[PDB]
Amino acid sequence: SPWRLLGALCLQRPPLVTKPLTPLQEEMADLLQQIEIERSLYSDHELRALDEAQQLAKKKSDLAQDLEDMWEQKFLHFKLGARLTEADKKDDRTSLHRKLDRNLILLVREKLGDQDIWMLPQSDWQPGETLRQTAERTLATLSENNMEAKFLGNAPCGHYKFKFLGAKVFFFKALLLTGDFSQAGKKGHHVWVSKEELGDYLKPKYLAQVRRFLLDL
Amino acid sequence: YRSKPTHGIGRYKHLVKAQVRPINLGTDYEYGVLNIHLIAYDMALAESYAQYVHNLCNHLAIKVEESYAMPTKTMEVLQLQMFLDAVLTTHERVVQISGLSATFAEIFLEIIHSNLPEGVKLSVREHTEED
Amino acid sequence: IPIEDFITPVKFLNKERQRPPVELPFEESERRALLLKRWSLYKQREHEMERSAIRSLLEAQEEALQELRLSSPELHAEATKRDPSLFPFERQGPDYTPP
Amino acid sequence: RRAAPLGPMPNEDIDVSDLERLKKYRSFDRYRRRAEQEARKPHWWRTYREHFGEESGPKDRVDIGLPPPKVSRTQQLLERKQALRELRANVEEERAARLQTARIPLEAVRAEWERTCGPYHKQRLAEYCGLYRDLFHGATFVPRVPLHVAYAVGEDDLMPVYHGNEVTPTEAAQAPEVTYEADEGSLWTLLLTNLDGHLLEPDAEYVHWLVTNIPGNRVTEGQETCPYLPPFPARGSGFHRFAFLLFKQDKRIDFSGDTRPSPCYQLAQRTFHTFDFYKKHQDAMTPAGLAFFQCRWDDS
Repeated sequence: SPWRLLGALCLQRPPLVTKPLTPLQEEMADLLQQIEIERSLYSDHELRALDEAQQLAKKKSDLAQDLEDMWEQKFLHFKLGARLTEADKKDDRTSLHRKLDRNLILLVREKLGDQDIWMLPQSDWQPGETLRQTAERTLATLSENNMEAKFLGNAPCGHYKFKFLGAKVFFFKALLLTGDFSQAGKKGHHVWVSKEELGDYLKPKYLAQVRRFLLDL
Repeated sequence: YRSKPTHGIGRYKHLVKAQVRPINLGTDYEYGVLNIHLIAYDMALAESYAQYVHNLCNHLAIKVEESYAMPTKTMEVLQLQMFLDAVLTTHERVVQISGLSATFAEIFLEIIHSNLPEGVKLSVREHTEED
Repeated sequence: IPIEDFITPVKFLNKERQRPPVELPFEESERRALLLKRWSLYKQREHEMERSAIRSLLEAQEEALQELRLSSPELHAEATKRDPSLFPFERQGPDYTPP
Repeated sequence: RRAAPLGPMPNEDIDVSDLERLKKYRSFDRYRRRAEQEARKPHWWRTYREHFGEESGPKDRVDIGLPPPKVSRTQQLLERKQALRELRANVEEERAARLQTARIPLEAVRAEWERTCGPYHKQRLAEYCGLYRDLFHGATFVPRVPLHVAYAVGEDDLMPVYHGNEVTPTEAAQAPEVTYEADEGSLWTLLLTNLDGHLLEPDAEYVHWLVTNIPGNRVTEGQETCPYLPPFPARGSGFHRFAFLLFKQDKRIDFSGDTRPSPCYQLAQRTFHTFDFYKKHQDAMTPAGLAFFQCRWDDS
């Protein structure tokens, strides 16, 4: 009973920008905005708006507006970073900067002698090396990058057997903190992929059930 | 009555009991007293995700002991260009979960970080804290 | 020395005369009622989809753990301890505008 | 000296180790429910039910019925599901329900109660006033056929006799009218008995009004045996109960032993046991409808 031990690691890119709302969540947001402005007792800007507005008319027959103006023009003076840094490029599925709203995962192309392999990153783990250690080592090595990767625990995510011999693919979770990628134009073909892309780009069934422990969001 | 076959029908107090250490055994790993610090800027927002964490934790069969609110840190920010004074308010809630295992941790973390609201900060620690 | 912020501020005492009035038509009232009921339904569905998600996840976890334990026991010895990495975990929520 | 507990000990089943992981009764109400659930089960120790006369407890019923109406369930289930779909999806009913304005159409409820569930309520209401013990003595008949008995108190005024209602001897000074529905192949026998109030013989009753051989709904056309006698309770003894019974007969039956003189004022002439009567005609007679009223002394 020979066991060929192969680790594998699911790479998690943290979602950066917030996602937009469903039409219903919009309607609900409206409702809550209205009711929350309703239950609200006085305001400083509003006390000093209304009391002053009513006192000035009384001084004439016998501020809030300036604030509003300054606020409006100062809000218009401020230019904000675009939410879509991906669909303007629209092409790179290989860019790490691509999807700000979603979670992304790393994927590589490998053609070996007897096999055409599309690899969600795969590590060959020596029985002496801990699953952990091999995961991390192959991670930092293969991508040729400086990666601060926050791993959740010493517990492995999912396990898959391609049996000839018998051989195991052990999957793990890495939450990426700060990537520093050396030579983005190096020939190893790596793809930065969302959920919808992970569905399509994954040929094997071992990976097709790796999208099963995927976190949808 | 002691002699009768029915002695102790009335017996109750063992049913309701009216009267720390993490356990790492290497297989069954019980990590006691995990402290979760939610640091958020909005009272409504902090309440929302605190409440959500607690609510979920109840469903997960994970024990929650003490959910309390830590003292508000008010940072008065002097804006230096001419002076501007904007009073600001940081809010902190605490959810203390008394027990956990490695696998339910793995699970827990996902739901936590994924469901994080906009402008919500998370800190997981151990029970030694002082107030 | 615990002091919570749950206290209603003394500043808000006499300022209370600003926002008394509320009146609703049957149109707005019904508009909010319908949206409310629809909301409760919606949430009940959504919790179910997330619970389904995490449950399926943990089922994948079970398959995993069982396979890895049965094949190699050294891995049931390795993987079951929760490592020192989880102690100082800091995650920060999504922003509105990126860098 | 300890004895050995006999079978189950009430809390034995729950695991006291690690009390935190057992679910709790958060509600006083849940506790209440579980409590009554327990109080209804037959425990192996001396209990309240045992000493307080549960009316024999378990009894194996002699059921003389009119056989249970034959129905296919899938049809009912589907038609009901659809009726619910039609009823719920209407915005009228939702708008009306939210604002607390709706009315339930009592007459239609009476129609459905009559059609389905009512005949079962009849059984236990008769059981309540013990219309079984004194008449059929062990036996339960389920009241399959609807029976409407009514006394005319004026030109425009109709007094209904519902099972269990209180009526005055004044309104019972006249003969009643009866409504139930059958085509004509039909053969019927109707009876009005006074179940208590027999002065000489505690276990005997007074047949008041007895009718035989009735086609369909025609009461005037049935041969009458005992002409109608107004209820004659005693000033002291309160609240007698009067039973209206219906029987189906197969072949027209004539019985001379039961025949009474036409004016028939004498009391000893009317002496009755539903038991013996039903023994006589048993094979041809199946008990059908039941309606009873409770009456106490009055000026008349």
